[PDB]
Amino acid sequence: MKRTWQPNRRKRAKTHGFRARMRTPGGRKVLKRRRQKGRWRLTPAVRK
Amino acid sequence: AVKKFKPYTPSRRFMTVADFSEITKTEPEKSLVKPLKKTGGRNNQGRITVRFRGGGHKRLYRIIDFKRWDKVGIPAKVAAIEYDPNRSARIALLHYVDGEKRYIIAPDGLQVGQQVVAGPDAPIQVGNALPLRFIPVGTVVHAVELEPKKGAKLARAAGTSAQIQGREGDYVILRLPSGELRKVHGECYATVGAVGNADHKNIVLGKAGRSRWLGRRPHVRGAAMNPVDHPHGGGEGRAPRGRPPASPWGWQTKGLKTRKRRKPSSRFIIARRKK
RNA sequence: UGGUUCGUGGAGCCAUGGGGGAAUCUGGGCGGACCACCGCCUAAGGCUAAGUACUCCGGGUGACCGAUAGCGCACCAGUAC
RNA sequence: GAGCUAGCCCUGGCCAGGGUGAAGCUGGGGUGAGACCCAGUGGAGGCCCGAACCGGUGGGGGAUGCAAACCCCUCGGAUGA
RNA sequence: GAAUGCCGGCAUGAGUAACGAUAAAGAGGGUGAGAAUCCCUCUCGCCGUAAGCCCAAGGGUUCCUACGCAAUGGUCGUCAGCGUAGGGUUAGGCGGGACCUAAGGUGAAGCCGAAAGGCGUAGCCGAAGGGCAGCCGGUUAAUAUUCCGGCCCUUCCCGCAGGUGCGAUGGGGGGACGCUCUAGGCUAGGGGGACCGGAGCCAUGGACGAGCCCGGCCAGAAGCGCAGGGUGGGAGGUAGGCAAAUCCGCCUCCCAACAAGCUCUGCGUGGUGGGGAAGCCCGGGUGACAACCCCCCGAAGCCAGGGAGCCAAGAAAAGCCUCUAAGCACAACCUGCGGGAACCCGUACCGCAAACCGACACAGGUGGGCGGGUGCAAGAGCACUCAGGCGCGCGGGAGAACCCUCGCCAAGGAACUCUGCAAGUUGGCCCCGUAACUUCGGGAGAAGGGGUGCUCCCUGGGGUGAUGAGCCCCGGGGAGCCGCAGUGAACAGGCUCUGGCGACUGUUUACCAAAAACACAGCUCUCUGCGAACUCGUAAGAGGAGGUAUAGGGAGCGACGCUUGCCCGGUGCCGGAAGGUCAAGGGGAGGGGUGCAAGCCCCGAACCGAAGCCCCGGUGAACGGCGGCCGUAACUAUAACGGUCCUAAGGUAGCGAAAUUCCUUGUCGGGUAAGUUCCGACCUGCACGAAAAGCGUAACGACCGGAGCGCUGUCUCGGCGAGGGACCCGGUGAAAUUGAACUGGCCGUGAAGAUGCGGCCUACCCGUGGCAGGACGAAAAGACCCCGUGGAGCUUUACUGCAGCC
RNA sequence: CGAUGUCGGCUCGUCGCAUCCUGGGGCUGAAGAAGGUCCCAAGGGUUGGGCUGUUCGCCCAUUAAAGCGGCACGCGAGCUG
RNA sequence: UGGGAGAGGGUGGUGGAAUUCCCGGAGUAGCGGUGAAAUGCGCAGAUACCGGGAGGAACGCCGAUGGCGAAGGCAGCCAC
RNA sequence: CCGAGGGUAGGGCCCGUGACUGGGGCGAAGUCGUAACAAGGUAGCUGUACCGGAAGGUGCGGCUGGAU
Ligand SMILES: CC[C@H]1OC(=O)[C@H](C)C(=O)[C@H](C)[C@@H](O[C@@H]2O[C@H](C)C[C@H](N(C)C)[C@H]2O)[C@@H](C)C[C@@H](C)C(=O)/C=C/[C@]1(C)O
Ligand SMILES: [K+]
Ligand SMILES: [Mg+2]
Ligand SMILES: [Mg+2]
Ligand SMILES: [Mg+2]
Ligand SMILES: [Mg+2]
Ligand SMILES: [Mg+2]
Ligand SMILES: [Mg+2]
Ligand SMILES: [Mg+2]
Ligand SMILES: [Mg+2]
Ligand SMILES: [Mg+2]
Ligand SMILES: [Mg+2]
Ligand SMILES: [Mg+2]
Ligand SMILES: [Mg+2]
Ligand SMILES: [Mg+2]
Ligand SMILES: [Mg+2]
Ligand SMILES: [Mg+2]
Ligand SMILES: [Mg+2]
Ligand SMILES: [Mg+2]
Ligand SMILES: [Mg+2]
Ligand SMILES: [Mg+2]
Ligand SMILES: [Mg+2]
Ligand SMILES: [Mg+2]
Ligand SMILES: [Mg+2]
Ligand SMILES: [Mg+2]
Ligand SMILES: [Mg+2]
Ligand SMILES: [Mg+2]
Ligand SMILES: [Mg+2]
Ligand SMILES: [Mg+2]
Ligand SMILES: [Mg+2]
Ligand SMILES: [Mg+2]
Ligand SMILES: [Mg+2]
Ligand SMILES: [Mg+2]
Ligand SMILES: [Mg+2]
Ligand SMILES: [Mg+2]
Ligand SMILES: [Mg+2]
Ligand SMILES: [Mg+2]
Ligand SMILES: [Mg+2]
Ligand SMILES: [Mg+2]
Ligand SMILES: [Mg+2]
Ligand SMILES: [Mg+2]
Ligand SMILES: [Mg+2]
Ligand SMILES: [Mg+2]
Ligand SMILES: [Mg+2]
Ligand SMILES: [Mg+2]
Ligand SMILES: [Mg+2]
Ligand SMILES: [Mg+2]
Ligand SMILES: [Mg+2]
Ligand SMILES: [Mg+2]
Ligand SMILES: [Mg+2]
Ligand SMILES: [Mg+2]
Ligand SMILES: [Mg+2]
Ligand SMILES: [Mg+2]
Ligand SMILES: [Mg+2]
Ligand SMILES: [Mg+2]
Ligand SMILES: [Mg+2]
Ligand SMILES: [Mg+2]
Ligand SMILES: [Mg+2]
Ligand SMILES: [Mg+2]
Ligand SMILES: [Mg+2]
Ligand SMILES: [Mg+2]
Ligand SMILES: [Mg+2]
Ligand SMILES: [Mg+2]
Ligand SMILES: [Mg+2]
Ligand SMILES: [Mg+2]
Ligand SMILES: [Mg+2]
Ligand SMILES: [Mg+2]
Ligand SMILES: [Mg+2]
Ligand SMILES: [Mg+2]
Ligand SMILES: [Mg+2]
Ligand SMILES: [Mg+2]
Ligand SMILES: [Mg+2]
Ligand SMILES: [Mg+2]
Ligand SMILES: [Mg+2]
Ligand SMILES: [Mg+2]
Ligand SMILES: [Mg+2]
Ligand SMILES: [Mg+2]
Ligand SMILES: [Mg+2]
Ligand SMILES: [Mg+2]
Ligand SMILES: [Mg+2]
Ligand SMILES: [Mg+2]
Ligand SMILES: [Mg+2]
Ligand SMILES: [Mg+2]
Ligand SMILES: [Mg+2]
Ligand SMILES: [Mg+2]
Ligand SMILES: [Mg+2]
Ligand SMILES: [Mg+2]
Ligand SMILES: [Mg+2]
Ligand SMILES: [Mg+2]
Ligand SMILES: [Mg+2]
Ligand SMILES: [Mg+2]
Ligand SMILES: [Mg+2]
Ligand SMILES: [Mg+2]
Ligand SMILES: [Mg+2]
Ligand SMILES: [Mg+2]
Ligand SMILES: [Mg+2]
Ligand SMILES: [Mg+2]
Ligand SMILES: [Mg+2]
Ligand SMILES: [Mg+2]
Ligand SMILES: [Mg+2]
Ligand SMILES: [Mg+2]
Ligand SMILES: [Mg+2]
Ligand SMILES: [Mg+2]
Ligand SMILES: [Mg+2]
Ligand SMILES: [Mg+2]
Ligand SMILES: [Mg+2]
Ligand SMILES: [Mg+2]
Ligand SMILES: [Mg+2]
Ligand SMILES: [Mg+2]
Ligand SMILES: [Mg+2]
Ligand SMILES: [Mg+2]
Ligand SMILES: [Mg+2]
Ligand SMILES: [Mg+2]
Ligand SMILES: [Mg+2]
Ligand SMILES: [Mg+2]
Ligand SMILES: [Mg+2]
Ligand SMILES: [Mg+2]
Ligand SMILES: [Mg+2]
Ligand SMILES: [Mg+2]
Ligand SMILES: [Mg+2]
Ligand SMILES: [Mg+2]
Ligand SMILES: [Mg+2]
Ligand SMILES: [Mg+2]
Ligand SMILES: [Mg+2]
Ligand SMILES: [Mg+2]
Ligand SMILES: [Mg+2]
Ligand SMILES: [Mg+2]
Ligand SMILES: [Mg+2]
Ligand SMILES: [Mg+2]
Ligand SMILES: [Mg+2]
Ligand SMILES: [Mg+2]
Ligand SMILES: [Mg+2]
Ligand SMILES: [Mg+2]
Ligand SMILES: [Mg+2]
Ligand SMILES: [Mg+2]
Ligand SMILES: [Mg+2]
Ligand SMILES: [Mg+2]
Ligand SMILES: [Mg+2]
Ligand SMILES: [Mg+2]
Ligand SMILES: [Mg+2]
Ligand SMILES: [Mg+2]
Ligand SMILES: [Mg+2]
Ligand SMILES: [Mg+2]
Ligand SMILES: [Mg+2]
Ligand SMILES: [Mg+2]
Ligand SMILES: [Mg+2]
Ligand SMILES: [Mg+2]
Ligand SMILES: [Mg+2]
Ligand SMILES: [Mg+2]
Ligand SMILES: [Mg+2]
Ligand SMILES: [Mg+2]
Ligand SMILES: [Mg+2]
Ligand SMILES: [Mg+2]
Ligand SMILES: [Mg+2]
Ligand SMILES: [Mg+2]
Ligand SMILES: [Mg+2]
Ligand SMILES: [Mg+2]
Ligand SMILES: [Mg+2]
Ligand SMILES: [Mg+2]
Ligand SMILES: [Mg+2]
Ligand SMILES: [Mg+2]
Ligand SMILES: [Mg+2]
Ligand SMILES: [Mg+2]
Ligand SMILES: [Mg+2]
Ligand SMILES: [Mg+2]
Ligand SMILES: [Mg+2]
Ligand SMILES: [Mg+2]
Ligand SMILES: [Mg+2]
Ligand SMILES: [Mg+2]
Ligand SMILES: [Mg+2]
Ligand SMILES: [Mg+2]
Ligand SMILES: [Mg+2]
Ligand SMILES: [Mg+2]
Ligand SMILES: [Mg+2]
Ligand SMILES: [Mg+2]
Ligand SMILES: [Mg+2]
Ligand SMILES: [Mg+2]
Ligand SMILES: [Mg+2]
Ligand SMILES: [Mg+2]
Ligand SMILES: [Mg+2]
Ligand SMILES: [Mg+2]
Ligand SMILES: [Mg+2]
Ligand SMILES: [Mg+2]
Ligand SMILES: [Mg+2]
Ligand SMILES: [Mg+2]
Ligand SMILES: [Mg+2]
Ligand SMILES: [Mg+2]
Ligand SMILES: [Mg+2]
Ligand SMILES: [Mg+2]
Ligand SMILES: [Mg+2]
Ligand SMILES: [Mg+2]
Ligand SMILES: [Mg+2]
Ligand SMILES: [Mg+2]
Ligand SMILES: [Mg+2]
Ligand SMILES: [Mg+2]
Ligand SMILES: [Mg+2]
Ligand SMILES: [Mg+2]
Ligand SMILES: [Mg+2]
Ligand SMILES: [Mg+2]
Ligand SMILES: [Mg+2]
Ligand SMILES: [Mg+2]
Ligand SMILES: [Mg+2]
Ligand SMILES: [Mg+2]
Ligand SMILES: [Mg+2]
Ligand SMILES: [Mg+2]
Ligand SMILES: [Mg+2]
Ligand SMILES: [Mg+2]
Ligand SMILES: [Mg+2]
Ligand SMILES: [Mg+2]
Ligand SMILES: [Mg+2]
Ligand SMILES: [Mg+2]
Ligand SMILES: [Mg+2]
Ligand SMILES: [Mg+2]
Ligand SMILES: [Mg+2]
Ligand SMILES: [Mg+2]
Ligand SMILES: [Mg+2]
Ligand SMILES: [Mg+2]
Ligand SMILES: [Mg+2]
Ligand SMILES: [Mg+2]
Ligand SMILES: [Mg+2]
Ligand SMILES: [Mg+2]
Ligand SMILES: [Mg+2]
Ligand SMILES: [Mg+2]
Ligand SMILES: [Mg+2]
Ligand SMILES: [Mg+2]
Ligand SMILES: [Mg+2]
Ligand SMILES: [Mg+2]
Ligand SMILES: [Mg+2]
Ligand SMILES: [Mg+2]
Ligand SMILES: [Mg+2]
Ligand SMILES: [Mg+2]
Ligand SMILES: [Mg+2]
Ligand SMILES: [Mg+2]
Ligand SMILES: [Mg+2]
Ligand SMILES: [Mg+2]
Ligand SMILES: [Mg+2]
Ligand SMILES: [Mg+2]
Ligand SMILES: [Mg+2]
Ligand SMILES: [Mg+2]
Ligand SMILES: [Mg+2]
Ligand SMILES: [Mg+2]
Ligand SMILES: [Mg+2]
Ligand SMILES: [Mg+2]
Ligand SMILES: [Mg+2]
Ligand SMILES: [Mg+2]
Ligand SMILES: [Mg+2]
Ligand SMILES: [Mg+2]
Ligand SMILES: [Mg+2]
Ligand SMILES: [Mg+2]
Ligand SMILES: [Mg+2]
Ligand SMILES: [Mg+2]
Ligand SMILES: [Mg+2]
Ligand SMILES: [Mg+2]
């Protein structure tokens, strides 16, 4: 049957992408935390 | 005037449509329309604030002239009468001797090819607009401004009409389509005649699908829902309301007056509504 | 109404959202309602080091651990998944 | 977190084939004029049968499955909410 | 040593289940250390509105070549979507950007919010919508509308020529639109040919034939031809299109109005460039100087912005044309010609799947286009087949029970069972024929029948063409042949009678309920006069609605027919400038503290003083409610009738053992040999009742009752047969569970159901196929039930607060 | 209660005897035939149907008879629902 | 052809009397109702009187034993 | 070929009959009222509508077959 993950490159970068996190205080804290934890990528990969 | 159908389908049994006999032009004026953004009942937050809206036929807005006092003394010919899907009335396309074109809502008795004019000097003939203080007492009238230069507000639905009962001071007394007696300033314009397409109220939708075309989505009874949704929710089996009939938000819906007590307009309303 | 040990208490003091609204030392605030005497202090402008806090960083030192412990990671770990 | 799902908004796309034969118009009859009748024409409809497509009625299988909802036979709608 | 402990490791089940669609295989040759599995050939089978081919998304080298086989591949492996390495994606025209606007997002101005932030006209961003220039063929191991060939085209810059009042983010035109049906003429695509071209063929009884088999095109600028789209021409006035305007708009006058002319597309032809089969050789050569023609069928595509009818009345903006403002008319724009210039990104490959989403090479899920032919009335249906693609990554045997899927059956025919569940029957088309009842549409495919193949003869109308031949589509008639049987195969309703419920088509518990539940047209109540009510928000702001009482919100009822009675005492709501109570505040009788005192400070009665409540009314399609006991008629029985008590008023019509009846299978009738169900009736209605509607109602229903016909393996009552498993051999090889085990019956005993204790009895050791009575067998710290001063949802005239409103 | 699956039906039995039938008896208000009652006896047998989920019961047609009860109201790692 | 009477019909308009309600004024102890009462209405200001406003229905006098129409039936006034 | 008739299916008309149900007629001395005949104690009658144990009442319109 149809399952929940239906990848969509445009949906991905506009929902979780870098420019989306910088527009709200909550997204900026994500990146702040994610940087503070030393995460290798702050933001999901999507091939544009 | 209201056409029926043969019962060749279960819905065609009772569905009735308008006769459209007074329409003389089947396409709008390209310069007098602009797209009408359907809301679906949702507001600038994206939140349903009116329930059961949406999904109806695509529509274009016909720009109507609810001022009329723009062009005092400039006659115009009634060029056509058209369908408007945004109101119950029909609309009248006017070719002004200016070369200007505009829509008005088409009153009853209007005929294509006649002439209309607006202003104090205007004769009291169907289609003409005047400030109320110049219209004789007892005239039936529509498209009444509620305040000078603010736009025709009252008596715009199909077949509605207002009557000038009398005058005092700068104000005139109208009986509204609701039977209310109200003072309106004498400078307020209005158009003589009643609104046309009076048979609009004898239309039988005939089937569920016709409400959907008009954008009316299905209305669900509070008695069909659950306590979390509505004061009439729950019950084992059917259940009477078992409390004063309330809306979804809990205010009583059987007689509870909702007009604000200290409203400045109350000084201008002579008598509350009719039946 | 907030602060104070003070929860309306005899409830002052400090602060202020609303209404009323002065005076320039013979002016004004305070000493736990208030009143008198005796006293303390000069509101409605500002700045001010040091002694105090903390450890991302660098050292030194352990009756601290010794690879299931010690940091999640002694190793290409915020990785693989 | 509405890439699932629910609703709405914008803009696109899809629905083989067959059946029934509304109003209307035409012609004839009829009448004072009519209503009305008959025939042809027409092609209406949350109309009928049935693929695609959308469903999931009944039974059987499956039950450490092919599958954390599947398979087979049967069945509903299929120009419309 | 235990925590259903945590982490790791290793056992049991066990050589057990399984190895992922029952579309299917066999042989020969080859490669290699090794072969059912890799390569090659022949044979067979499977898909073919796909299981074939293009496109998009997503994936991200998986593509091509070489060399490999540890692991990955459910077996094998010499092979691979694996490992190593090398190679591969080429654009002014294809798609996206350097263009446009959609919802929406953002956001100068501006508004709002303790902070963070929220809004917001213009503007800007935003596409699979608008707009915009490339078609055929060739080439590579791997890319091609991209390289190459031929023939075409666009935009920018500059120049020359000619023309013109040039000029814009401003005005106007245009762009610009629905659904259903659809004309004319074409094309795509297909069928046939006695004609054109073609390597060969004569088998096995016949055929050298009008024989068999293969093929008979594609693209193409200007011009021309056919078919269509768009389009009035001139002048005068002008006050409107937020400046101007010769444009547009309006009015008047002339000329032309199914045309023509002008303009734009489609198709055809077209210089020219291509392509070119079976067969036979070794992807290639040949065939070949290949031929490249006539006839017919013909779109849902094209001309197209075509036409008609209809109601629910069907985006925007740029490109483009025109109009003029500054400005400028040595310019600038238009037309034509010429040269010059023309950037960024994607392009491999899979793409209904082994490469995407499902942890898997997973029977599931995934949008667009093309999708051949013959027959069955049509068709994308069904069967078979082209092109193309596969035989599903374990096999070999056997021929047990039992299981699944399938075929048939004597006599009977629902006797089965909760139930005809399941499976039969029926089955398409044509013709005949078709009831109650009805809202006149229908019920209706009601029911029930008859026809259906093939051959020969005669015959009618239609499209094409031309009016004929031929081709093709519809028939009418006559005489025959064959079989058990002619929609001979596949696909394709069993029917009727009568109840309940719901009018109806729809909707729903994704993943145990599709229903009588929700919705639904329609009905009534009530609120709302517009800065509406109402809703979301602290707000600003939005929705309501660019609507205005024939409108909008809320509530109940639920097509339609006939109807909807009485009670306003209680609660709700509506009304009531009096009266009562009423907080802050006003007032200040009169006390009190302190001070030598003027004074300072504290408390305080009357009296005025809102909404709310009290109080007087109204109000049921507002919350709701609608009696008891006793007596009475010339047989008996029963009470039309009377008495009295109580209430706010005492249940009207209609219906009733009912989706409601406890007693209960009430009683009587019908149906049956027999009827706790069913239908019809009666009424002592435990405990119907009139918009939580009452009683009916044609039509409708994968709803739920009862009955009949038909027909059956449901059954009496079972039997045989088919395949796929089970079984045996070779390959790979799990699982939950498991204190340890050397683990029998009975009668007892034991925490009350003992393999384990007592007594007796039975019993050599170990397995395989089977069946399920026990191991209080496994699974899930029982959902029931209780307990906890556990928790959560929900309610209200429980308590106390809050928003909101007054 | 860190689970002993609960009615009835089907299938499959097996047991007890307070015996429904068949066999053997005594008493009889047993003439005969056919019954009533008690004693002995568990080897075998103990039907098909209509209604209801039904166990039970009632009815129809038969019969030698249409027995009662136990086995976790025998039997869901055997089926039904 | 020339005339005549008539509430004959239909359409559209339009006048006053009165009743009822609402507003205002002035004013107070009851009104109304019957055979007699009572319900009802009224100090929350009724009835009676004046002013104004809203609405519907029927046409007083003329009217007669009259006129018109096929019958049912048709009556303020004006026009077609 | 036709064909008596047999068989299948579906209609129409008439007759008998049916739990129960609706009124009707008739029946020496039942119960309840008193609607009509006098103005019958509310003049009666009438078509229709609603209502009520019952005769009846009432609304609208009509007739005199109505008394003074
Ligand atoms: C569809 C397959 C599943 O089985 C079921 O759904 C069948 C219908 C069940 O009933 C299962 C066995 C449930 O078990 C019963 O739960 C009852 C309250 C108590 C029963 N017990 C004697 C008293 C007990 O047997 C369940 C609670 C246990 C599940 C989780 C389980 O262990 C396995 C479930 C399955 C196999 O996936
Ligand atoms: K319970
Ligand atoms: Mg998706
Ligand atoms: Mg994307
Ligand atoms: Mg995308
Ligand atoms: Mg997206
Ligand atoms: Mg995105
Ligand atoms: Mg790094
Ligand atoms: Mg992130
Ligand atoms: Mg109709
Ligand atoms: Mg019709
Ligand atoms: Mg009209
Ligand atoms: Mg438009
Ligand atoms: Mg526009
Ligand atoms: Mg809405
Ligand atoms: Mg918005
Ligand atoms: Mg937002
Ligand atoms: Mg709403
Ligand atoms: Mg209209
Ligand atoms: Mg006004
Ligand atoms: Mg609409
Ligand atoms: Mg509803
Ligand atoms: Mg409910
Ligand atoms: Mg909720
Ligand atoms: Mg609630
Ligand atoms: Mg409730
Ligand atoms: Mg509910
Ligand atoms: Mg309920
Ligand atoms: Mg109930
Ligand atoms: Mg409920
Ligand atoms: Mg209720
Ligand atoms: Mg209740
Ligand atoms: Mg309530
Ligand atoms: Mg409110
Ligand atoms: Mg009002
Ligand atoms: Mg204290
Ligand atoms: Mg204090
Ligand atoms: Mg204090
Ligand atoms: Mg001084
Ligand atoms: Mg001093
Ligand atoms: Mg001082
Ligand atoms: Mg101070
Ligand atoms: Mg002090
Ligand atoms: Mg002090
Ligand atoms: Mg002190
Ligand atoms: Mg001090
Ligand atoms: Mg100072
Ligand atoms: Mg310091
Ligand atoms: Mg310091
Ligand atoms: Mg260090
Ligand atoms: Mg050490
Ligand atoms: Mg370690
Ligand atoms: Mg350690
Ligand atoms: Mg650290
Ligand atoms: Mg580690
Ligand atoms: Mg990571
Ligand atoms: Mg790693
Ligand atoms: Mg969505
Ligand atoms: Mg999505
Ligand atoms: Mg369709
Ligand atoms: Mg026809
Ligand atoms: Mg249909
Ligand atoms: Mg299914
Ligand atoms: Mg589904
Ligand atoms: Mg079935
Ligand atoms: Mg399952
Ligand atoms: Mg399936
Ligand atoms: Mg199927
Ligand atoms: Mg169908
Ligand atoms: Mg269809
Ligand atoms: Mg221990
Ligand atoms: Mg464990
Ligand atoms: Mg533990
Ligand atoms: Mg562990
Ligand atoms: Mg572990
Ligand atoms: Mg071991
Ligand atoms: Mg093992
Ligand atoms: Mg082992
Ligand atoms: Mg082992
Ligand atoms: Mg075993
Ligand atoms: Mg297994
Ligand atoms: Mg398998
Ligand atoms: Mg072979
Ligand atoms: Mg090798
Ligand atoms: Mg091999
Ligand atoms: Mg090998
Ligand atoms: Mg095919
Ligand atoms: Mg991947
Ligand atoms: Mg490639
Ligand atoms: Mg190697
Ligand atoms: Mg390997
Ligand atoms: Mg290997
Ligand atoms: Mg090897
Ligand atoms: Mg492997
Ligand atoms: Mg292997
Ligand atoms: Mg595998
Ligand atoms: Mg490549
Ligand atoms: Mg590349
Ligand atoms: Mg090129
Ligand atoms: Mg492309
Ligand atoms: Mg550029
Ligand atoms: Mg833009
Ligand atoms: Mg914003
Ligand atoms: Mg954007
Ligand atoms: Mg685009
Ligand atoms: Mg081209
Ligand atoms: Mg090469
Ligand atoms: Mg020019
Ligand atoms: Mg110009
Ligand atoms: Mg321009
Ligand atoms: Mg469009
Ligand atoms: Mg339509
Ligand atoms: Mg072509
Ligand atoms: Mg063909
Ligand atoms: Mg051949
Ligand atoms: Mg044209
Ligand atoms: Mg060739
Ligand atoms: Mg050659
Ligand atoms: Mg058109
Ligand atoms: Mg726009
Ligand atoms: Mg110059
Ligand atoms: Mg650039
Ligand atoms: Mg690039
Ligand atoms: Mg490429
Ligand atoms: Mg592949
Ligand atoms: Mg491909
Ligand atoms: Mg698929
Ligand atoms: Mg596809
Ligand atoms: Mg596989
Ligand atoms: Mg798959
Ligand atoms: Mg094909
Ligand atoms: Mg067919
Ligand atoms: Mg397959
Ligand atoms: Mg396989
Ligand atoms: Mg085998
Ligand atoms: Mg064997
Ligand atoms: Mg046979
Ligand atoms: Mg046979
Ligand atoms: Mg048989
Ligand atoms: Mg039978
Ligand atoms: Mg039979
Ligand atoms: Mg059965
Ligand atoms: Mg039964
Ligand atoms: Mg049944
Ligand atoms: Mg069959
Ligand atoms: Mg068939
Ligand atoms: Mg009929
Ligand atoms: Mg038939
Ligand atoms: Mg037949
Ligand atoms: Mg034959
Ligand atoms: Mg022709
Ligand atoms: Mg046969
Ligand atoms: Mg069928
Ligand atoms: Mg029933
Ligand atoms: Mg339904
Ligand atoms: Mg109905
Ligand atoms: Mg109904
Ligand atoms: Mg319904
Ligand atoms: Mg469900
Ligand atoms: Mg569920
Ligand atoms: Mg689920
Ligand atoms: Mg189910
Ligand atoms: Mg359900
Ligand atoms: Mg359903
Ligand atoms: Mg529902
Ligand atoms: Mg109704
Ligand atoms: Mg709110
Ligand atoms: Mg608004
Ligand atoms: Mg708006
Ligand atoms: Mg409903
Ligand atoms: Mg309902
Ligand atoms: Mg009826
Ligand atoms: Mg009441
Ligand atoms: Mg009340
Ligand atoms: Mg009351
Ligand atoms: Mg205050
Ligand atoms: Mg003193
Ligand atoms: Mg008050
Ligand atoms: Mg009550
Ligand atoms: Mg009752
Ligand atoms: Mg009653
Ligand atoms: Mg009644
Ligand atoms: Mg009953
Ligand atoms: Mg009941
Ligand atoms: Mg009963
Ligand atoms: Mg019972
Ligand atoms: Mg009975
Ligand atoms: Mg009987
Ligand atoms: Mg019954
Ligand atoms: Mg009874
Ligand atoms: Mg009821
Ligand atoms: Mg109710
Ligand atoms: Mg109810
Ligand atoms: Mg009923
Ligand atoms: Mg019915
Ligand atoms: Mg009916
Ligand atoms: Mg249905
Ligand atoms: Mg159904
Ligand atoms: Mg069988
Ligand atoms: Mg077999
Ligand atoms: Mg292996
Ligand atoms: Mg041991
Ligand atoms: Mg041992
Ligand atoms: Mg015991
Ligand atoms: Mg024992
Ligand atoms: Mg033992
Ligand atoms: Mg022992
Ligand atoms: Mg012992
Ligand atoms: Mg022992
Ligand atoms: Mg023994
Ligand atoms: Mg074995
Ligand atoms: Mg075994
Ligand atoms: Mg066992
Ligand atoms: Mg067991
Ligand atoms: Mg636990
Ligand atoms: Mg527990
Ligand atoms: Mg549990
Ligand atoms: Mg539970
Ligand atoms: Mg308990
Ligand atoms: Mg407690
Ligand atoms: Mg306790
Ligand atoms: Mg608690
Ligand atoms: Mg709680
Ligand atoms: Mg238990
Ligand atoms: Mg356990
Ligand atoms: Mg357990
Ligand atoms: Mg257990
Ligand atoms: Mg015997
Ligand atoms: Mg004896
Ligand atoms: Mg004897
Ligand atoms: Mg025996
Ligand atoms: Mg029974
Ligand atoms: Mg029992
Ligand atoms: Mg019983
Ligand atoms: Mg005997
Ligand atoms: Mg028991
Ligand atoms: Mg049991
Ligand atoms: Mg059992
Ligand atoms: Mg079971
Ligand atoms: Mg059982
Ligand atoms: Mg078990
Ligand atoms: Mg068992
Ligand atoms: Mg059940
Ligand atoms: Mg007074
Ligand atoms: Mg015979
Ligand atoms: Mg009388
Ligand atoms: Mg009398
Ligand atoms: Mg009388
Ligand atoms: Mg008399
Ligand atoms: Mg009575
Ligand atoms: Mg009465
Ligand atoms: Mg009368
Ligand atoms: Mg008389």
